[PDB]
Amino acid sequence: WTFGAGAALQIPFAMQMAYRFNGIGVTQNVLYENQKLIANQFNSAIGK
Amino acid sequence: AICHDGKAHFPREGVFVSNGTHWFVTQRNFYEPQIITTDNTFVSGNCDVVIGIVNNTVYDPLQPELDSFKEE
Amino acid sequence: VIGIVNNTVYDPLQPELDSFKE
Ligand SMILES: *[C@@H]1O[C@H](CO[C@@H]2O[C@@H](C)[C@@H](O)[C@@H](O)[C@@H]2O)[C@@H](O[C@@H]2O[C@H](CO)[C@@H](O[C@@H]3O[C@H](CO[C@H]4O[C@H](CO)[C@@H](O)[C@H](O)[C@@H]4O)[C@@H](O)[C@H](O[C@H]4O[C@H](CO)[C@@H](O)[C@H](O)[C@@H]4O)[C@@H]3O)[C@H](O)[C@H]2NC(C)=O)[C@H](O)[C@H]1NC(C)=O
Ligand SMILES: *[C@@H]1O[C@H](CO[C@@H]2O[C@@H](C)[C@@H](O)[C@@H](O)[C@@H]2O)[C@@H](O[C@@H]2O[C@H](CO)[C@@H](O[C@@H]3O[C@H](CO)[C@@H](O)[C@H](O[C@H]4O[C@H](CO)[C@@H](O)[C@H](O)[C@@H]4O)[C@@H]3O)[C@H](O)[C@H]2NC(C)=O)[C@H](O)[C@H]1NC(C)=O
Ligand SMILES: *[C@@H]1O[C@H](CO)[C@@H](O[C@@H]2O[C@H](CO)[C@@H](O[C@@H]3O[C@H](CO)[C@@H](O)[C@H](O)[C@@H]3O)[C@H](O)[C@H]2NC(C)=O)[C@H](O)[C@H]1NC(C)=O
Ligand SMILES: *[C@@H]1O[C@H](CO)[C@@H](O[C@@H]2O[C@H](CO)[C@@H](O)[C@H](O)[C@H]2NC(C)=O)[C@H](O)[C@H]1NC(C)=O
Repeated sequence: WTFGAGAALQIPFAMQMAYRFNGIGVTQNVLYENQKLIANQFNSAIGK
Repeated sequence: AICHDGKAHFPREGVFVSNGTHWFVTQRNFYEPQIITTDNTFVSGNCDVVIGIVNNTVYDPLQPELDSFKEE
Repeated sequence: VIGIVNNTVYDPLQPELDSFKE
């Protein structure tokens, strides 16, 4: 979301998703441990 | 994350950064580096799950106090 | 800082080990 507030600041997508998980009230270790499952679920949803 | 003693460490609030030689944990919206201690981070799991984890020692604030306690 | 004021900040760890000393 940095490019919407100012200059675009790069950040790895996994870390960005960790920030988002922290946003919804879920600890980032959950994502950093289930990254494969989250990625597969997102890809499957896009295909659907 | 950070690998210290076979345990994965994650920042409580902030992000891990490196200037090229050493590692720090800093708030996301303003660069002010801090030494990675047990207070900045929380442990979760081990080192075999996280993708991209990097080893680095995690300082223990209570260790010097324990050393002094042992000494005197 | 502007407006900082002087006050003792209690450290919980110190008495816990200090009492053990005696
Ligand atoms: C908190 O208290 C401060 C006064 O006492 C200081 O803070 C407390 C918490 C203790 O740590 C105590 O040990 C500290 O000294 C207060 O601001 C303070 O302002 C005084 C000056 O009025 C500073 O005292 C310094 O003393 C040393 C040595 O003392 C001799 O020399 C001075 C020379 O001015 C004489 O006035 C004395 O009577 C002694 O003969 C001085 O070398 C020093 O001089 C210069 O350096 C200080 C640096 O701050 C300047 O403030 C001075 O004006 C001079 O330019 C001082 O006199 C004291 O250092 C200073 N402390 C701080 C943290 O700023 C402070 O307002 C209180 N509240 C806060 C900080 O929120
Ligand atoms: C990446 O960051 C690490 C960690 O240090 C960090 O950067 C420093 C520039 C400084 O801002 C630190 O506060 C900060 O945590 C760097 O590696 C460590 O830091 C310095 C080099 O930067 C070296 O160790 C010592 O660090 C002291 C604290 O900064 C510094 O004062 C020392 O300077 C020596 O010389 C001065 C002047 O004569 C003297 O006053 C000092 O007392 C001391 O003798 C010394 O540099 C080590 O590299 C690391 N030391 C640690 C962690 O304790 C690293 O340099 C930086 N990356 C690059 C490319 O510089
Ligand atoms: C961070 O540190 C850990 C542990 O030191 C690294 O794990 C690496 O894997 C093994 C297990 O301890 C260590 O020895 C290795 O043994 C295997 C099997 O005998 C052997 O094939 C290897 O050649 C190696 O000897 C290894 O020292 C250890 N350290 C490494 C690889 O640096 C982990 O990989 C480290 N991760 C990072 C990002 O540094
Ligand atoms: C907050 O305001 C006080 C005064 O109300 C400030 O202290 C000084 O007090 C004398 C009283 O004679 C005034 O003449 C000065 O104008 C005051 N200085 C200033 C900058 O206002 C004090 O500086 C302020 N301090 C804080 C917020 O810590």
